[PDB]
Amino acid sequence: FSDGVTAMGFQSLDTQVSIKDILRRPVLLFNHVELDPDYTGFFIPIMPPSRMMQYKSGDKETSFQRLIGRTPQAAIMNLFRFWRGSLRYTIIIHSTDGHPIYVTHVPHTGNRVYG
Amino acid sequence: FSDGVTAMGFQSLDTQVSIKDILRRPVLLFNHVELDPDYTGFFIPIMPPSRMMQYKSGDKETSFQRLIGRTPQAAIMNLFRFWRGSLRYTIIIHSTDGHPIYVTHVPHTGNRVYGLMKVNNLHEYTKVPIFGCGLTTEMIIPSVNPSICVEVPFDTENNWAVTFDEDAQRNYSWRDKGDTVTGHLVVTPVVSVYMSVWVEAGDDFEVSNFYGPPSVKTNDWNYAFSDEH
Amino acid sequence: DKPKDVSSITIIPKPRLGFPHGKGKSDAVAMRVNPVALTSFQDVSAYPDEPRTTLDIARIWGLRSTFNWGSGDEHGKELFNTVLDPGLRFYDQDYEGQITPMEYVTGLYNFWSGPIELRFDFVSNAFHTGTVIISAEYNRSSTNTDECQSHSTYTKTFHLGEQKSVHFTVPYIYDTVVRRNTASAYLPVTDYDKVDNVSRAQAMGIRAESKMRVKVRVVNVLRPVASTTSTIEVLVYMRGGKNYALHGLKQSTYWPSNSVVPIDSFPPDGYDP
Amino acid sequence: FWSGPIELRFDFVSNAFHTGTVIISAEYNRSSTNTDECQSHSTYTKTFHLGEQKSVHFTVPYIYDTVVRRNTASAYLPVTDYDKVDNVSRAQAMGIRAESKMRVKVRVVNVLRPVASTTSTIEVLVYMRGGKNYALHGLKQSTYWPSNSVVPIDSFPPDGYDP
Amino acid sequence: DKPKDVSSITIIPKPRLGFPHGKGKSDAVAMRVNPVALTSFQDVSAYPDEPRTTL
Amino acid sequence: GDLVIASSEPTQQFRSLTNRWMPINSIRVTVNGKRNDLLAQYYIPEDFLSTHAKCAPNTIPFETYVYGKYELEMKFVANGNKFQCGKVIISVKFDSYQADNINTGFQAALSRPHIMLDLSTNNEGVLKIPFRYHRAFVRNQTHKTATAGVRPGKFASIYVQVLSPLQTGEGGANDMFIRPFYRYTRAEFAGMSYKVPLT
Amino acid sequence: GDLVIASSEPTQQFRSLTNRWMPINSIRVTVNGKRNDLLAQYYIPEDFLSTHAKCAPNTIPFETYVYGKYELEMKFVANGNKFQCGKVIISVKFDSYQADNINTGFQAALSRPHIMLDLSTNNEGVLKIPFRYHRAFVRNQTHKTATAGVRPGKFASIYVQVLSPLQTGEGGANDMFIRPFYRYTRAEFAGMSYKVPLT
Amino acid sequence: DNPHRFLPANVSNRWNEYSSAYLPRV
Repeated sequence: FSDGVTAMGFQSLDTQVSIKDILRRPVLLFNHVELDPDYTGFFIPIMPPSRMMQYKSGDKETSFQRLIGRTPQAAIMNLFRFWRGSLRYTIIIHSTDGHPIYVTHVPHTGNRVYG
Repeated sequence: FSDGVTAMGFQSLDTQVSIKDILRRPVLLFNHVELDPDYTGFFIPIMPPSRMMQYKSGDKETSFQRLIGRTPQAAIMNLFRFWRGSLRYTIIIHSTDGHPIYVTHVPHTGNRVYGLMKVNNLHEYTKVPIFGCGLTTEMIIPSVNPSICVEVPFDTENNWAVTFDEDAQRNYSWRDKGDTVTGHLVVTPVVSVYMSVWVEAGDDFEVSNFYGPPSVKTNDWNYAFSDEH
Repeated sequence: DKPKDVSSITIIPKPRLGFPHGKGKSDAVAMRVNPVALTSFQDVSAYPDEPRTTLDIARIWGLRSTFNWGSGDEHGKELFNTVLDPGLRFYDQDYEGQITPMEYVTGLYNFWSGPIELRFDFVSNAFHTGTVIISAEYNRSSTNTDECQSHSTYTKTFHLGEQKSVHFTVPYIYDTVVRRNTASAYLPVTDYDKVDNVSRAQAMGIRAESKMRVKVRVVNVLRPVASTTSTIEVLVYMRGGKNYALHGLKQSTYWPSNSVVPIDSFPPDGYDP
Repeated sequence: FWSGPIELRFDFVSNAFHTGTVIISAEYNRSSTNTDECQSHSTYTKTFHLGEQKSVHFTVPYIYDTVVRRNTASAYLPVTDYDKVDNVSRAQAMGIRAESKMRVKVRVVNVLRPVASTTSTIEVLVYMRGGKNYALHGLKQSTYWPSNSVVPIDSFPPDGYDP
Repeated sequence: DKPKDVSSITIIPKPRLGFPHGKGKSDAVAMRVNPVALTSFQDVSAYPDEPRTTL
Repeated sequence: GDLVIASSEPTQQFRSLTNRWMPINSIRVTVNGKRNDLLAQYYIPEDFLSTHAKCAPNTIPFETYVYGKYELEMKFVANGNKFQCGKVIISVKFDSYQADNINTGFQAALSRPHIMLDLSTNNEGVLKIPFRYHRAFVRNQTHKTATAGVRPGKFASIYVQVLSPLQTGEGGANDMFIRPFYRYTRAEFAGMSYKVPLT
Repeated sequence: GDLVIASSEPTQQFRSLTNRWMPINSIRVTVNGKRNDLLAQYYIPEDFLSTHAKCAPNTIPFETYVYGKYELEMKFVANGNKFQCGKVIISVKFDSYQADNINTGFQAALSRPHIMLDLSTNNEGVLKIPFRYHRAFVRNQTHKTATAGVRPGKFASIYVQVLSPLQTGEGGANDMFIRPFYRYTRAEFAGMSYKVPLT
Repeated sequence: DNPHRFLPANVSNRWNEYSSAYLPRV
């Protein structure tokens, strides 16, 4: 039978088939979480979302977003195990006040924590 | 008799005779409406204003603006049934606070809803937000800039979208029911807060399938004096 | 190295860009992957017969009115008589019908100008015959008994015979370069509220009515054969001229009342039986 | 959204001493009755003669009313913990499952007549992939999601890691 | 690709522009369709006997 | 554009079967008709399948195929004596599904592409009716095993209306008739399948 | 030669509807068969109309037209295991009306154009069957208002016979099947008329 | 209920639209 003509670029010139372009679209990690000044501060592990961050029915309730597993980005990262390069985080404060919030990088030490 | 000379460009060089340029001027959809964080969020159907959104005397009071039918844009959209291309919405928050409001696009699914609504009748949406599912999103911050101008794309299977139907509430075949929209826009708050939504055409927009003027009614004579006392 | 940035400028912050303006520049944010990606019209595009302007909508022929003409109707009798306003059909009563496209789309603009064409088609055979006239009166109306006053104004006589149609151009002569619309630019009264002089006192504008009139009279009476009908009907078509103009977008005069129902959420709202 | 042809490769788990004829049918706009083979013969078919070659390539075409078909499964499902679903919950779905009545059927043309020395009942592998002109559009929430050996993370090593 | 925007400048925010100044530049927003459209004086214009200055 | 992409297989034309003319049942035009009253209305090509012209050779290919594009012409013939007078307008409306109640006026008929028949001169009228539907193809036939989501056989509506009522003389004929014809100018068919009876 | 003269109007082809293959009901080939015994016999194109392949798209044009010329091909498929052996011959006989009883032997099958199927190797066979009838055209359909002087739908007969009986080994399959296919290579149609159900 | 859900049987078809056979709806 005939292979026919493709439909790529018929509707619009917005192609989303690339792997990296899927991975470059942002995902919500933590939704409306508290910061306590009593402690050192909130820790975020530098890793892309995957089946690691996947919520299960009737497990221990973490501070993570539940549908992270069902996001496209985590679905792509469940096909590849290796990754290299920088990552970009977008942080939003729920305040208008003058008191600043310092974001400090930590390089690879060995431990693996969050919260 | 003589055809004479035209008066186009006599007063000023502001010509407003173009169809698209009328459609590109924005229209108020929702005026000072509440956002409830208990629900998933406010839903907006991706469609231009028309006789669908027309208010009637003594019907059920919707959250829509009443004079949408009497706007020029809806009047032009009551001449054409087909339309294709992106649309632009301008959303305004009635707040100064830091708590952001996430606006998330939904492509053509099939359903056709509006207003504040629960998805699948749950009783919790904070742990499982719609804006962190995977869909395309952009956030508003009232403390920086409480307005926004998003451009919803034309992501559907149809060569043209249906503007209007002969009856809005008729329970006909469900697959053809969904051709009134090209999906939805989702507004998700943090706390209970007011907003307003505006609609206008994108740069890439087109209308076709011309029907002409339907049956109308007026009574504007009654609400004005003549110039003879 | 880490040198300082000495460059600076004064800025005025604004909430939106091109919000009033229909064209120019936009502050739009694309909900796409590629921000420069637009909707394609390479395969499916506009049809060439379709109008690009609202004036081209005003160049479509629409039936303004009809009127009957009989053998009993003597010479000098006003067959037709109206105020040719593209704004309103009536100044004195409710309207409810199928308005012409040019009056429909003129109902959107505050200002109009240019000539307005009328095409009179006659619903007859080749055995109806009789002479009628087309009068255009400015600054004054004529008495219905006095045909001679109407003959002085801008007229065009037609001899009914084989050709059962006549084209006519209503000119545009007034004190002003452009005329404004008679109907209001904003009416917030929606639910047919009982209106008094107090409510009329706080109108958004004043109905600047026109005393221009279009009349058609009998020159020579319709003398048909007995074999055919005595009382025929006349179609009065109407559209804007080729130099017709519109300006100043405002709220629509007319609005649909035939088969209008408000929407509801599909399908939570009792759609599933 | 998806579009374009979808290829099927049928591999037959047999020897060179199995033989018999089968057909590949692609039906649009309507299904055929299971008793009536003749209705299926009218549709877009490809007959294969089983012999030495124990495989056949096939291209399922793409003919529908639309240029692109949309996905049947929902674009957003916030129900995670297997909640008991009623018509009220189904009433407030994010989309409607626009199902397809397209069907792929394989029938017996001539019956498998093997030698007695080999097996009578063989097995068929049905492989599948997108065509070379396959297309996708409109990113949404994933339909499928892993359920095999999933455990949530915890802070290493404060959370009882040191024995 | 999605590269970062390294360019930046220091800015001083002001409420209005050319508010004291009779000439120079303006921060005006046209209530028109075409933002560059101005009122025509092609047919009807000033009379030549009329004064341009207060002197 | 949408033809080649939406259909993997190439579409077929049947010029011998399609391009020929075909009459339907007549239209009675009385003096009892008022303005904006329907003489006739048709949902093409369904009313050329089920009701009118069942056993036409034009309706041969519509059994087997399940998709197609349709550009038609429709010649109408009026026949009244010279001692009558009346005006009949016939317009077309593209993708008229759930839009028959509204924009159904003689005004909308004038606005949309139309033909204007006089009943004294006995002129003919030709409606070039192209394919303008909100999909690539229209579904041809309903079926008891098919889905109930898509309404087939309706991509356009014909509207035959009184523009101005028929008038006659003394002791004249109280009515006259109009015979509609039709033919297919571009009929492309996709999705070959087993044949069925037409509705 | 006889085409253009006998038909004032030009004949039409429907290559999309005609040139495609079409199966029919199968043929059981047993070990119980003797020499010169019929597996199958067909009166083309009547047995492709009435009995086998009623609702085929190949049978779409045969409703409306009343005359035609017919050049066919018929591919037969045999499928038996390698521990069997047998010979099946299939021949054609042009204008076989009132000539089915005589020249029906396997000898006549060898003499007439034929195909020779082995049931072990599982070969296929292609019968190029041209149009050789004692008139210009063959009549397509019978009708209750038509004349009873001419017998329609029979310009040739197919004959599927045992050439040598099927033999099998110890505990082998007692039978094997043959599936006949057919298609139209040159199908010209004259005399357009109103459609009818096929027999 | 809502009376606008279904067109009544007299003037409707199986697809719940106005019948093309029915003229006097106008």
